[PDB]
Amino acid sequence: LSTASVLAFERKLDPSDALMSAGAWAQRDASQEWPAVTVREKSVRGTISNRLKTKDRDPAKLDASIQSPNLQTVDVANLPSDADTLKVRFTLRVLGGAGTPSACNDAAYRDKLLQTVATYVNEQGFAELARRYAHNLANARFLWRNRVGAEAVEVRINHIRQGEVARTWRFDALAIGLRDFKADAELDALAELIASGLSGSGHVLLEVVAFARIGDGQEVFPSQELILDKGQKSKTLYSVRDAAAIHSQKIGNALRTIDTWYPDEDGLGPIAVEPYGSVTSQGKAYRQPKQKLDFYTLLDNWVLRDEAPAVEQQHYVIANLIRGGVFGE
Amino acid sequence: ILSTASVLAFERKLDPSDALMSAGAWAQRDASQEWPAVTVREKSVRGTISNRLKTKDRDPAKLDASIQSPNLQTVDVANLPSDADTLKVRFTLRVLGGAGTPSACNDAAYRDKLLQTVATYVNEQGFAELARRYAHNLANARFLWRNRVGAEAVEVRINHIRQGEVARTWRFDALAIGLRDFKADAELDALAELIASGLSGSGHVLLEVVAFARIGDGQEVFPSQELILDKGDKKGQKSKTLYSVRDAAAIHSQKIGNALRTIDTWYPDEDGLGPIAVEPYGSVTSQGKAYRQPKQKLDFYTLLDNWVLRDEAPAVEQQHYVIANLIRGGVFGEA
Repeated sequence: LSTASVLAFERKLDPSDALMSAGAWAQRDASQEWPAVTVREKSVRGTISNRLKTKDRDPAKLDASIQSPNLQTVDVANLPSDADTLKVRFTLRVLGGAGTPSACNDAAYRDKLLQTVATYVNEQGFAELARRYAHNLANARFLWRNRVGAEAVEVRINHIRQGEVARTWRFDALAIGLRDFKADAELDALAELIASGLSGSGHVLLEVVAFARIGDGQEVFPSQELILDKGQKSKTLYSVRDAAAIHSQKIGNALRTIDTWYPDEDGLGPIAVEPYGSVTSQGKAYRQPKQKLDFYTLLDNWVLRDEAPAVEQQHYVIANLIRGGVFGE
Repeated sequence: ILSTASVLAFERKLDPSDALMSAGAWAQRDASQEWPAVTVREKSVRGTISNRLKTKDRDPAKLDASIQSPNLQTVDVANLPSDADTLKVRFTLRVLGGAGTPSACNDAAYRDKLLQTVATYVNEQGFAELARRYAHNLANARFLWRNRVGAEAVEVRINHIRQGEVARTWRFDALAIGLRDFKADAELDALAELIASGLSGSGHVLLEVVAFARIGDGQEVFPSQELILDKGDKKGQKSKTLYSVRDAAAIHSQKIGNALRTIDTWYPDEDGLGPIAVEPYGSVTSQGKAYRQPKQKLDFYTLLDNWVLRDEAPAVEQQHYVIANLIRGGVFGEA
């Protein structure tokens, strides 16, 4: 029994592109004809603020660089000057059947993996992972920079069973912190819904609408595209039919920020679950493969050598299975 | 040991909005919610050569030929209406806090050393000097860049807006508070206390700033200018574009943010010229000159490397300057 050459998992927890719109606070219950936040252009003039390479540190060359500055065109998105509340809306889809790979080579390997994740579900349910996912939906972690320094954030989550709303949740996203995981009756009811979606015992579709009270005319932060060349424009923002938007993978990276079991520390907070679970903002790999706590060595110990790791690392490897990916040689 | 990080980035504090312009009459300043916006129009401009000639006195017939074929352009222009004499410029500004925390860092030891360094900075003295200078730059209407030059009366109204309604109101005469020196006043120090409470993370600060400048009937106001690159040659008629949020003349938010952080009075050249905007190698484009050159040991990068890596704490003025540059934010790294 060895690991297969190919192994692929399609993702559960499918989000949509989060669209932005704007309005006034206390009109948020009538926030259906709220106008879309548009992306405009403006001109910026740069200054010299980089570190110099000790050869451009001569005063004449520095002053000559101050003489001729660069001019750029930059995409920008703001709230309207009469609106103070940003509305960000997306849909999440929880499917279930997380253990079954969409591609596999060895039949013994996939059957061993299936009974491994089957015993994982039988030992305990999805309640820990779905509780942490309901926490990351409760606080507005999917408002990445739009949440930083907000006055009041409020999340409305709607379970949509048929073509209408089956159930509603109303969260104060600043009360639910970003650091720890609490216990709440409405949050655990939402967690039970997400767990029943994850266990294959139901098809879960949610509509998540977050309202951030930022201020009149303040800048919002949609997702940012990629520029390969210029000749002019130096920053592009993501947009879906003339409305500022956040990428679906940005929302998905904010959803699975649940990993509190990395070997480095625990006072930093949760990170996103990844193989060699890493953050690009810090440029450093937590869960290095030299330590015995990355995803691949844990999976090869649990499935091949039958070494069941600790139950929080079991939560980590099953969260990586829910994330999906391309595993193999 | 303990080298600086290869990538390091700080998001800005003191976020301003775009400053929108409207026009009205003085002493209607308290009813200035239905004031109409200042619009941007186009006009034709015929001019002749008033620049220096490249070949000075060696071609007079070329000069006469260039005067017989003058420059025709189309220029964006923004005036007050002929029955209103007061420009009203409105924006919002939020003070956040968490000034030392970088939004990106490579070395964990470097960011822990930086965090404890700025923690000792806050512990020795507050943000009170920096917030006093920021409240001064809000008190005088320095964000009216050329709209304040030669104004008869400038008046600034600052609303601290806690919930959806106003929590406190300040009212300043911006011509009394000079552009030169930093004084003391009870209302100004109360505003400085609010800005410092926002800067420390002990509160959420959102302010609405409205300036009224008494310029004159029909006089010209000055919004921000857009980029007109590679359109001045083929036809070349449109030669000046003014920035506008939808059908309203506006100032860029980075121009307001440059006027807010004009606080640096500690640069080694002199101080008789006045405060400049805080910047690494603190430089003015209109003078074409960098104060705080890196050959002197008073720019931002050498001061930060001495304060963080080698624990050489500079003077309290240079510490004010380094923390002001951390409040400003930027991309600081090996480029």
